[PDB]
Formats: sequence, C-alpha cells, structure tokens
Amino acid sequence: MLPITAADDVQGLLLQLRGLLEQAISALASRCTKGRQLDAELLDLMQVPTFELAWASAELLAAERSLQAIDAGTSSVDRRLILVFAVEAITLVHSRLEAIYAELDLADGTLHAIAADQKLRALRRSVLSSTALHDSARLMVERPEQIGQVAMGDELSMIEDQFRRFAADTVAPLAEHIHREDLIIPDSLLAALRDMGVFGLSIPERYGGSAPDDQEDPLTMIVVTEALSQASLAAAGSLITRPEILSRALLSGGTESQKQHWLARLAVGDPLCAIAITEPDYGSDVAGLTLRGTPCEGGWRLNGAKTWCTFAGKAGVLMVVTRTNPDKSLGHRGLSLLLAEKPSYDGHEFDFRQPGGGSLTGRAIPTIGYRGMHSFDLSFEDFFVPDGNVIGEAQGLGKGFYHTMAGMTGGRMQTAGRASGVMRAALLAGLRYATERKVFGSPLLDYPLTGAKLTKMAARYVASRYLTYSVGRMLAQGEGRMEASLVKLFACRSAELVTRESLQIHGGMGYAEEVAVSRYFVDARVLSIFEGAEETLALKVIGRSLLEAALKAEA
Amino acid sequence: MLPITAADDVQGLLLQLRGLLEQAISALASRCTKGRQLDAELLDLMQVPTFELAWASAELLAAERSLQAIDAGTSSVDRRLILVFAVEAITLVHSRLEAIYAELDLADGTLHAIAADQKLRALRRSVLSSTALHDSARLMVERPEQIGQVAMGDELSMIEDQFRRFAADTVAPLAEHIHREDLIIPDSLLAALRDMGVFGLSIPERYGGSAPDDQEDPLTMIVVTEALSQASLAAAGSLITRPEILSRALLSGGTESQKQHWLARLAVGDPLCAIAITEPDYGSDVAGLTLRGTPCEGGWRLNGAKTWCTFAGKAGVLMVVTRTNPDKSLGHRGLSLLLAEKPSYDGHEFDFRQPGGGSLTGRAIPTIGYRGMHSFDLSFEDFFVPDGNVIGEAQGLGKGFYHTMAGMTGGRMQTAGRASGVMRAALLAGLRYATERKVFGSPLLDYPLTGAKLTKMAARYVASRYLTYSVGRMLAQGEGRMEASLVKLFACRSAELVTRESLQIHGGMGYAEEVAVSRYFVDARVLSIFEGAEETLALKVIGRSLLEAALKAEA
Ligand SMILES: C[C@@H](CC(=O)O)C(=O)SCCNC(=O)CCNC(=O)[C@H](O)C(C)(C)COP(=O)(O)OP(=O)(O)OC[C@H]1O[C@@H](n2cnc3c(N)ncnc32)[C@H](O)[C@@H]1OP(=O)(O)O
Ligand SMILES: C[C@@H](CC(=O)O)C(=O)SCCNC(=O)CCNC(=O)[C@H](O)C(C)(C)COP(=O)(O)OP(=O)(O)OC[C@H]1O[C@@H](n2cnc3c(N)ncnc32)[C@H](O)[C@@H]1OP(=O)(O)O
Ligand SMILES: Cc1cc2nc3c(=O)[nH]c(=O)nc-3n(C[C@H](O)[C@H](O)[C@H](O)COP(=O)(O)OP(=O)(O)OC[C@H]3O[C@@H](n4cnc5c(N)ncnc54)[C@H](O)[C@@H]3O)c2cc1C
Ligand SMILES: Cc1cc2nc3c(=O)[nH]c(=O)nc-3n(C[C@H](O)[C@H](O)[C@H](O)COP(=O)(O)OP(=O)(O)OC[C@H]3O[C@@H](n4cnc5c(N)ncnc54)[C@H](O)[C@@H]3O)c2cc1C
Repeated sequence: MLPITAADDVQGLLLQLRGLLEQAISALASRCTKGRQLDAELLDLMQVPTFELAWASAELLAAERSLQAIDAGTSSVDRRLILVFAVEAITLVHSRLEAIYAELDLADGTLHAIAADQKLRALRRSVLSSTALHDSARLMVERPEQIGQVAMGDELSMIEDQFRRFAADTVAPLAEHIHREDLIIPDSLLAALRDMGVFGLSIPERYGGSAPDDQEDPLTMIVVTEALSQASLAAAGSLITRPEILSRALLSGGTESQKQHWLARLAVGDPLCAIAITEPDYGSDVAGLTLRGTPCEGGWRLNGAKTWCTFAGKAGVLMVVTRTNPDKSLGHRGLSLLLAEKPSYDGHEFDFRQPGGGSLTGRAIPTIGYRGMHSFDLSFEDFFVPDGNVIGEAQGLGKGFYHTMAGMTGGRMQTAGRASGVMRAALLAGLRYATERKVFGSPLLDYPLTGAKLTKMAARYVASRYLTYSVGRMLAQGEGRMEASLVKLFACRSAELVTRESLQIHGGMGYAEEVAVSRYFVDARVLSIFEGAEETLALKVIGRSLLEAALKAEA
Repeated sequence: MLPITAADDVQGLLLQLRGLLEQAISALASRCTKGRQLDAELLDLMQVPTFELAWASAELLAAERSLQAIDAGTSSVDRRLILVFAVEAITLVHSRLEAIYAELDLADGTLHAIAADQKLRALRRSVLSSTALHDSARLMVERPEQIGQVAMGDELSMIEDQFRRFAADTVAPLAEHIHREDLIIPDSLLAALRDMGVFGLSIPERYGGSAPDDQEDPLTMIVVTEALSQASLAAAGSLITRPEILSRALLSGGTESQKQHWLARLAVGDPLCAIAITEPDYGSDVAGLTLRGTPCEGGWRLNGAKTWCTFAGKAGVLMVVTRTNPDKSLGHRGLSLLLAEKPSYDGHEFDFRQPGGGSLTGRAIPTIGYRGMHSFDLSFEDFFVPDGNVIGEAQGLGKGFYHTMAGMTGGRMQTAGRASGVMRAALLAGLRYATERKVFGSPLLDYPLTGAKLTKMAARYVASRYLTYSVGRMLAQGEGRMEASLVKLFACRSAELVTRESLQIHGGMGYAEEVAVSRYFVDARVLSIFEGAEETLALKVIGRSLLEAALKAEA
C-alpha cells in the first residue's frame, strides 16, 4: 500500500510547479510583446522556450486532471497509476522549468528548493519504488478491466461495451490483412459501421444524426472512437474523423439548406466525405494555401493540387479549402470552403472527367502505417464547383479559414480518442505477453524492470485518458478550445512512447508484422504529425494562447 | 563562438558525477552480495537501479570520450557539438542519479550541490542557448563534412571516401525498392560488394582476408560498415555482420585446418554465412537453448527449431548453437557450434533434403523494416552435420557458448557502426529538408526550434561516433569487451531518437515510403532489439560487469 499522505503531497508540489510555470509564461509573454501586443517576429525568435512551456503545460495539466478525478468510484488500479504519473510529472515539469528558467534568465532558487524537498524524495521512494511499480503491474494483470475506468454514466458505459464487442468480433479479425495488403476498407465493414451509427455521432438529431440538438457533448464520439481505434486506427477509428471535421464546418458556416441537404446525407455515409486542406507546399500553414478558384457563370473552376487527402478515392464529396480571391495580400481572408463532388472509386488511383471538361485525378501515397483509406495526391484541372456548394454561399466567401479552424478543434479532440485506443491496445498486448513469455526461468512479468515499464506505460495511458475526458467535458460547456490541441499533443506523443515500449517488451516478436504491436507502433507514429503537427500546435495554438491570456490578465 | 572556459567547467562537472555514479555502483554491489559473491536472486531484485546505472554510465562515457578527443585537428563543428552533448549529459546523468540515489536510499546532498552550481547554469545559457544551437545548425549546413570527423588516418579516410562513393552510386538507388517489395538482396549487388572486399574485413591476410595477421583492428570494419549502412542498413551495412561473428568464433575456437578451410572461402562469399543462435523459446537466454544434437556415426543429427535466422535462405553455411549434451542443467556448458551446410535459396521459403534424408526447412518472418536478407523460422529434422564441422572438432564440444560470446563482442561493435551509419543518413536528410522546405515565409532551418532539434540530433550522433571509435581502439588493444556492449546500447537507442526526430522535421513527408527517412525510422527500431536487446545488455553484461568490478576492487 502507498502512504496515506501521497495524494496531498503530490497536489501541493504540483501547485508549486504551476506557480513557477505561470511566472515563466508571463516572463515570456513580456519578451514577445511590442506595444501592448504579441509580435510575430519576437514569437519566432522565442520558439524554444515557447515549445518547452507548451510541453510543461501539457504534462502539468495531465497530472492535475488525473489527480482531481480520484473519487469513491476510482478503481484501485487507477488510484495507483494516477499517483505514479503525478510523481513522474513533478520531475518532468521541474526538468523543463529549469531549462526554461535558464533560457529566460529567471532566478532558479525556488526550483532548487522543490528538487531538494524531502516530500518529493519520499514520493520517489514510495510511489516510484521498484516494489510499488511491480505491485501495480501485478494488480493490472489481475484486473485489466479496471485500467483507465474513467467516470461515465451507465449509458456511455453500455455504448462502450457494445462497440468494444463489435470491434473485437468484426474489426480486429480484419486489421492485419488490411494493413499488410494495403486494402481499401471493405464495403461490408463500411455498411456495418454505418448501421452502428458511426458517421452521425457528430451530427444533430434535427439533421439526421444522433447528437442531441440542444448541446455539444463529444464524450459519445470519444468513447466510440477509442473502442474502434483499439482494433484498427485507420480502418475503424478514423472513419469518425472526416464527418467530425466537415459537420463542424457546416454547422459553423453552412446555410440552413446546406446543413439540411448535406448533414443528413453524411450521417448515413451517402456520400462518404474527405478533407482536402493540405497542399504540396503548405500543411501547417493553412493561411497560405494556394489552390486557385476562379469564378465562372454559376460557380467556380478549381486549378492546382492537394495532397495527403485521406479517403479521397472512396469519398463522394471533398471539403476543399480554395483561394477564391486572387489578391494574396489577404492571407487567410482569401479562402473559402468548397464541396467538390465526385464518383466513388475503390482503387489506388482514379481519373474523373467532368461534363464541362474539368478533371480530378488522384494517386495514393504509400505510407508505413495508417492504412485502409489511402491518402492521395490530387490534381484539379478546371474542376467546376457550383455556387451552391460554397459553404455559406455568398457570405462564406473569404471565411473558409474560420470554418476550417472550427472543424480542427473537433478533429483534434477525436484524435486524442484515437491515440487513447491505440495506447490501450498496445498496453493490453504488453501485459499479456509479459505474463506468458518466460525468460531465465520465470515469466517476464516477474522481473522488476518489466513491472516498472508496464506501470509507467499504463500511468501515461491513464493520465492521457482522464485528461481526454476532462477536455471533452470542457468542450461540452463551450470551453477548452486550446485544450483540445493540448490533449491531442499530449496523447499523440504518449501513443508513440507507449507503443515503442510495448514493442520492446515483446522482443523480436514486436518487430514482426504478424504481431499486432508492430502495427500499433508504425500507426502511432503518424498521430503527432497529422491533424496539427506537434510543433505547430505547441507554438501556434497552445503557446500563442498561453501568452495571449497572460498579456490580457496583466493589461 | 562558445566560451573558452566551457571545457574545464564541463570536465569538472562530469568528474563530480562520475564520483557519485561510482559510489552508487559500490552501494548496489553490496546490496547484491551474498558471501563475497554476486547473487542471482538479489541481482533480479535490484534490476531497476542496475538498468539506470547502466544507462547513466553510457551517457557519461560518451560525453567523457568525446571531450577527451578534442585536439588541434578537431573540426569547428565538432568542438561545438561535443560541448552540446556534454552539457546535456551532465543533466541526463544527474537526473538518473537522483532516481538511483533515492532507490538505494543514499544521501543526495551533493546532487543538490551540482544542480545548483553556477557553472552549470552558465553552461546552459551559453552552450545550450537558442542562439548557440541555431548557430551550430547553420554551421553544419555550410560544412556538412565536418560533422563527426573523428581522427582516422589517411588510409582509413581514403577507405571511407571510396565506400561512400560506392554506397551513394550503387546501393542507395536500390534501397527503396528492396524494402518496399521485400526483395532478396540482388546478386549483382552481392557480387559488387564481394569484389570490394566486404566479406573479408575481419579475416587475417594469412587466412585469405584483408585484415592484419598480428593485430585485431576493428576500425576498418567499422568505417566500411558506417558508409554502407548510410545507404542501406539491411542490404549493405549488415553484410559485414555475419562474417564478423563467424570469423571471430572460428578464430576463437576453430582448429588450424578449419581456419584455413573456412575463412578463405567466407572472405569471398563462397559460401555466404548466417548466424543461427535464437530459438522460439530463447533469445536473450543463450545458455538455455535446446536445439538438440544427437551423436551418430561420423557426426551429429540435429532436431528442433531456430528462429529469426537472418539470411538463412541465401547462406550456404549456418553457424548453429547446438545442445550436444543431454544434461540440460549444464546450461552453457552443454552447447557446441556446428556448421550446417545447405544449398543457397533466394526465396521467402526453402525446403532442403540431404541425400541421407535429413531435413532443413525455412519460412521468412515479415518485418516492419530491416528488409533484404529475410529472417527465418527454421526446422531441423534429423539434419546431419559431420564431426569436422564442429568448431574445434572434438575439443570444441561443450565450448560453443564461449566462442559465441566472443563472436557477439565483434557483432555488437559492428552494430554500433551500423547505428552510426543510419544516424548519419537520418541527420543529413533532416538538414537537407530543413534548408529546402519553407514554412510561414522562411526556410524551416531559419526557425530556432528547428536549429535546436538539428543540433541536438547531431550532438548525439557525434558523441556516439566518438565513443564508437574509442571503443574500437580498445578492442584493438585487447580491451573493451564490456564497452562493446555499452556503445552498442548507446548508439542503437540513439539511432531511434535521431530517426524519430528527422522524420518529425519532414512532417507528413516523413511518413511516406517514397521518402527515405520513413525507412530509416522503421530500420532503426530493430537496433535496440537484436544483437543483444537493450535490457539484456544493460542488466547481464554492462550492469553485471560494473558490479563485479566494484566487488573485486573492494576485496
Ligand atoms: C483529417 C486529418 C488527417 C486524418 O485524420 O486522416 C488531417 O490531418 S486534416 C489537415 C489538418 N490541418 C491542420 O491541422 C492545420 C494546422 N495549422 C493550423 O491550424 C493553423 O494554420 C495554425 C494553427 C498554424 C494557425 O494559423 P495562423 O497563425 O496563420 O492563424 P491565426 O491563429 O493567427 O488566426 C487567423 C484567424 O482565424 C481565427 N481563428 C483562429 N483559430 C480559430 C478557431 N479555432 N475558430 C475560429 N477562428 C479562429 C483567428 O482569430 C484569426 O481571426 P482574425 O484575426 O482574422 O479576425
Ligand atoms: C546476427 C544478429 C542479428 C543481425 O544482425 O541480423 C543477432 O541478433 S544474433 C543473436 C544475438 N544474441 C545475443 O546477443 C545473446 C544475448 N545474450 C547473451 O549474450 C548472454 O546469454 C548473456 C549476456 C545473457 C549472458 O548469459 P549468462 O548470464 O547466462 O552467462 P554468463 O555471463 O554468466 O557467463 C557464462 C560463461 O561464459 C563466459 N563468458 C561470458 N561472456 C564471455 C565472452 N565475451 N567471451 C568469453 N566467455 C564469456 C563467462 O565467463 C562464463 O564462463 P564460465 O564461468 O563458465 O567459465
Ligand atoms: C497519413 C497522413 C494522412 C493525412 N490525412 C490528411 C487529410 O485527410 N486531409 C488534409 O488536408 N491533410 C492530411 N494530412 C496532412 C497533415 O495534416 C499534415 O502533414 C500536417 O498538417 C503537417 O503539415 P506538413 O506535412 O506540410 O509539414 P510542414 O508544415 O511542412 O512542417 C514541417 C515540420 O516543421 C514544423 N513546423 C511547421 N511550422 C513551423 C514553424 N513556423 N516553426 C518551426 N517549426 C515548424 C512542423 O511541426 C513539422 O515538424 C495527412 C498526412 C499524413 C502523413
Ligand atoms: C529482424 C530481426 C533479426 C534478427 N537476426 C538474428 C540472426 O540472424 N540470428 C539469431 O540467432 N538471432 C537473430 N535475432 C534475434 C535477436 O537477437 C533477439 O530477438 C534478441 O536476442 C532478443 O531475444 P527475444 O526476441 O527472444 O526476446 P526475449 O529474450 O524473450 O525478451 C523479451 C524482453 O524482455 C527483456 N528481458 C529479457 N530478459 C530479461 C530479464 N532477465 N529481466 C528483465 N527483462 C528481460 C528483453 O530485453 C526484451 O525486452 C533477430 C531478431 C530480429 C527482430
């Protein structure tokens, strides 16, 4: 058993670190301001402490939200794992703050005090001891269903049970063959997911979805995403992502008739949709996209390329960020969202010739993982899009950036769920293998180094999941815009770490394509790149918001 | 330019950390001692601080050996990069010692003194500042040839130049297709490598190779390995590995007639060889292997399984660790090295029947990377091996564990070179992409976060390379047995970290199979698993040796 004082000691130390973190943010905010406003040039100059402060903030908030969750219903497993991560987070955040304080020339006496604190040393010796980590690992093997048991009502809990059963029965048997043969998602699996309601979780009931009309709770979308992603990230969990992004764009900027026509159809996968933002020369820099839209009678003709457009072959509609104004001096103000319609194709390339002479061609890009929808290089040549298919119609012209960003918040929240499911798959596989594999006379699980790795893996998984559900509740209340990107950043890198470590526990087995953890590892690597690359999120969403809020508070 | 006094400040801080690390090794050795001798049970109990002490020792030695190498000829790049890594290592090792000192219940007042040293804060602000890291990045782009330019000698530098030219012109254009189609290494490439001498670098001249007759200098082996590995880990850099292990085993335990017969043939690739140690139930635990050899007239019948046997299809001879003695409690003393001869096969499976009816079948194991040679599950069924193919003939029976371990010393040295070559490839790829890709109006290189990542990648590559060459010089003087495992552990994990970061710098491009860094990433993941998995080496070679040395010194 852990000391009875551990939770209080952890909370006190995290609050001390939060004070130091907030002091560094204000110090940095002053070094980035010129004339009462953040300065783009100084922000670029100060990227290194900005990046480190974004990561320190993610780890701090993961530890706090996890610790705040401990109540009378928390499982015995989770109580131990939450404290493990919180003690680790104390040292992680302290380490970053020492580097940040040095770079910003701040006094570090208080940081030295925290490191020499006798309570921190006692926590290392009790919560992070080799026997305590080993005991937590044995407890996980005894009751794996208690790992990450976040608070849900019975309804959400039964939705989880149904989708875990479906993912295990129907998705998991197909996951390896889809990856190794780079197959498009079978129609049978698409039909099943459609009838489970997987395309309408983000869409209000009044537009033919299943989300209640008066509210915006993402927790249902998150729980289904997690269950499906555990079985297959790309072939099941990621089918939710495109409707999430495009429903949010249509709700942000569509007219009533566009919301009525499109959202009802997207909810039943007819048509399936794909997101066409990224271009060969622009991915992080959405404001700079150049795919050209030129007005003709009754609509637009599009010319240029898109790339990495996932599911573009099978999709019947594309959400295309289009530069509709030739004046490049407008930046993002020259962008509009256009709905390009196309036939549905099952292959790795397609060549669609329109009536008026336009064309759209596509060729899939082979990837190390994330396989099953394909991601395509697209070429638009005088491709026609009618006026009606401009999201927002006439008033949507020049506002495509705002509606894209609205979609991205939902996408990143959902991507935290995707990372969570991949982590749970990797964790359970490592726990199972450690129990079954014998080395030097005993099950691998019985060795203290194995216990420590498994408990640290689980602690990170669990802290990521409690943070994910916390941000979901923030979004349900109209808050947490920045925090969706923070938990995306935290969970997606955590998926890399957890999958790497699970693979290692497997030994050579972890490297074989016939062993699922090899696939979880190459799949997880994409999570920190797409949907907002880690650095872009840390600098231009998380770091920017932290500094803006410090400026205002001290104005 | 960095401060002039930085080198002495860093040296003084590393010397303090070494003292604390040596005290912790003594403390741990006492904890593991029962009756004047290390106890297996206590060692198992204390795995966690053993693992952490092994890692801290590797980071310490990498920093020390790099610093010790700075002289008048050291490039301007390397003088910077070596200080970068050395300052990082001070904080890495200090951090590990905090965990170790708490776990062993040691007084930690001196660790607090080091963390609060004003010399350390000044090193952070001068050597690890955003501007100094960015400066080093731009200098690397101007002078890429200065990165990691270890003192070599004219003859060795010339050999490096020649193999780099060949690797760029002949191997690199083939590497993507071999990986993406899981192709056997093409014979045209094998023949060209054969005639460059790639199979005879560790075979003495008097036995038909190119190595010195009196000395055992591994630096030529390393430098060719690095250059080939930069172009392809599995299709070129790894062709040196099997002859390095087998020739070393034959030099250790073969009879004069076996050395004369086998080494001259191996040196020209007639036959190619493959190493058959690992079994389905045993990889780390070589002493436990159970493939069975039963005596018969004129030789041995082999029965059982091997697995992960790389290049087993194409190789005409397998070096097979065989349990020739029925008393399994002999552990390693019941093992012998038997040379199993077979036709050459280029496919993913093979079925060989001897004229007497004995059988050897093989089926390749598909992997996420390291593709080209294939790794096979092998089944031996009454497979005959003549008396003359026991390494050592009669006197080699029961001695095969010793000769295998001797082989693995050279293998792990060679594998540190393989890791070095992959790191150089990933680093140069990341440097190039950062100069070419523009984001938000400027080349990616111009952003301080990019400079900091590139410079930290390069400082780790360089410290690993200077350590690799230092250990090679130790092997040349009959020392460095344990350090071969230590530098393999350090360099192989470092390849994971460098390739993950290089891929991140490429963004989505890094995930495409038509982009080399995606391949370097999945290849580098193998390095910390095979040739002695990181945990096995940390615990049973590095940690054990450190603890044994501390016992012997206190008696
Ligand atoms: C489908 C998935 C793959 C898969 O799963 O298969 C994918 O991969 S799919 C592609 C994902 N692609 C990205 O992830 C793009 C990442 N890159 C960005 O996201 C932005 O480009 C960054 C963060 C760089 C900032 O760009 P930035 O600095 O240039 O723009 P900014 O922040 O300064 O603001 C400009 C104006 O938009 C207003 N604005 C800002 N945020 C919001 C918001 N949330 N809602 C409404 N308005 C907003 C702002 O208030 C300004 O308004 P105004 O000043 O004009 O009035
Ligand atoms: C080809 C490549 C892939 C590719 O590239 O395509 C590969 O992947 S290929 C497969 C790689 N597979 C490994 O890498 C095995 C890892 N696992 C081991 O290496 C050992 O199993 C460990 C480290 C666990 C220790 O095993 P352990 O603890 O049970 O044995 P131990 O240390 O206690 O020593 C017992 C007796 O061997 C003597 N001894 C020890 N070391 C040496 C030495 N260096 N030279 C001579 N004698 C030695 C020792 O002095 C004892 O002698 P005695 O006391 O009996 O007289
Ligand atoms: C499998 C896969 C599927 C995808 N699916 C889709 C899809 O369906 N629809 C779609 O539109 N896109 C999709 N993407 C694109 C994804 O969103 C982008 O890859 C992501 O936005 C990063 O953009 P980029 O690749 O152009 O990298 P870049 O923008 O070129 O940036 C490269 C590197 O520099 C960093 N960086 C960027 N800006 C700065 C800066 N100012 N300072 C310092 N560092 C910076 C980035 O974090 C990154 O590490 C997919 C990508 C992949 C690999
Ligand atoms: C692509 C590939 C190519 C290979 N090429 C060859 C070849 O050519 N010839 C050959 O003989 N072998 C080869 N190998 C085998 C490789 O050397 C082994 O995988 C390696 O020795 C690890 O053994 P293992 O896979 O059985 O893992 P295990 O021994 O089962 O161990 C699993 C995990 O537990 C850890 N562990 C082991 N023991 C302990 C302990 N006592 N305490 C705590 N942790 C422990 C290990 O570090 C590992 O992380 C290859 C493997 C791969 C993947």
